[PDB]
Amino acid sequence: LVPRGSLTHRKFGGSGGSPFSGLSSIAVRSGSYLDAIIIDGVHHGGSGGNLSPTFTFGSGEYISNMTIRSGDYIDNISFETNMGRRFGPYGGSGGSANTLSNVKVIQINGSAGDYLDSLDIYYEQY
Amino acid sequence: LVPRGSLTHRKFGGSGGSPFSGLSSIAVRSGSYLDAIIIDGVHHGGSGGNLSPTFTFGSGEYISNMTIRSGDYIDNISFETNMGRRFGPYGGSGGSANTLSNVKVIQINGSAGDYLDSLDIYYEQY
Repeated sequence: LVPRGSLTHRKFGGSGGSPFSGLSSIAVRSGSYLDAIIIDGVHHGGSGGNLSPTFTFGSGEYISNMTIRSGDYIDNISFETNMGRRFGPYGGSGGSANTLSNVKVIQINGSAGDYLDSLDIYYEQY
Repeated sequence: LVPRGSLTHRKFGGSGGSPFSGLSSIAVRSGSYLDAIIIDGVHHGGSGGNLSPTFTFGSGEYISNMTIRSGDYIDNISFETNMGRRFGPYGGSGGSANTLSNVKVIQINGSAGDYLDSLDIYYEQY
């Protein structure tokens, strides 16, 4: 239901230096819903609820497992990394829980106004 | 040469708010090579060369066309958005030029030390 390899990637350059991701850090604001997600310090959403600590990924550390509870809004977020570190759960208990398992999260896009309306998570599936 | 839909995405939540990307802004430092790329204000690379202006994507604006010249390093970067805005060319003239055409760039990962060694660009191909 989309052409094969229409979501893809390509590497340019050589083998030197240390790995980094454009997805460098995450924090959220939350109550019973998600108010905001903050990606690399950039705010996405409202100023309600409570600010989490910032989770900063190490070089070669990435989200390997993620649980989102959602409906018309993001209700809860938690994740785990390949190096065993956990973030959350942050948020409340309403909505359907869905889990990404044994992945490498590449990107988090989404939409937000005063609250966190939706996330669109791009990931490799192992 | 990887399973089908092993690089994928999934949407959570509803239809409200304004779109955002985790890939929010880009600037580079450059001379004849790429010294650094700066993604959402996060520095990746060295402190040599000259700092470009920061390119900030509008809601629903994304890189649709990208030219990278590279070898063992990133030598040149330029891009265009779906809304017609251009960034670069920044860098020098050594290496092989490769173009991504009619895409939507999702993520820029890579590796860097004192210079920008490699980029790994994740994108939809239209």
